[PDB]
Amino acid sequence: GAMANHIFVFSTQLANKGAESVLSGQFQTIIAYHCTQ
Amino acid sequence: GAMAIYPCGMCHKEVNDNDEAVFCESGCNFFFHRTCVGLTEAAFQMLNKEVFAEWCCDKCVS
Ligand SMILES: [Zn+2]
Ligand SMILES: [Zn+2]
Repeated sequence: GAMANHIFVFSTQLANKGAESVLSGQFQTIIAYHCTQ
Repeated sequence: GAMAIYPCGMCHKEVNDNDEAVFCESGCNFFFHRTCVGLTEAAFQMLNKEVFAEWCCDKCVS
């Protein structure tokens, strides 16, 4: 589906948490994680 | 072009073609060693792999 942007900006902290989320199975991509805050 | 060395924004040492590195696209225009900024190996792989994703240094965030 549709997305609010074509660039999602990650700080180191945010990228690290997002990657944890994906390895957990909670999300499929760090982009999905980003969209929920 | 001109022959140059691109220093890490953290440690100020050379970032070369076999370093694992990121680039701040939000303003400072510095390359950084992945290690110097605290990026996990997994976060680095996922940023690089996701075409919609972009990294930012701590100074440029605000
Ligand atoms: Zn460095
Ligand atoms: Zn920066």
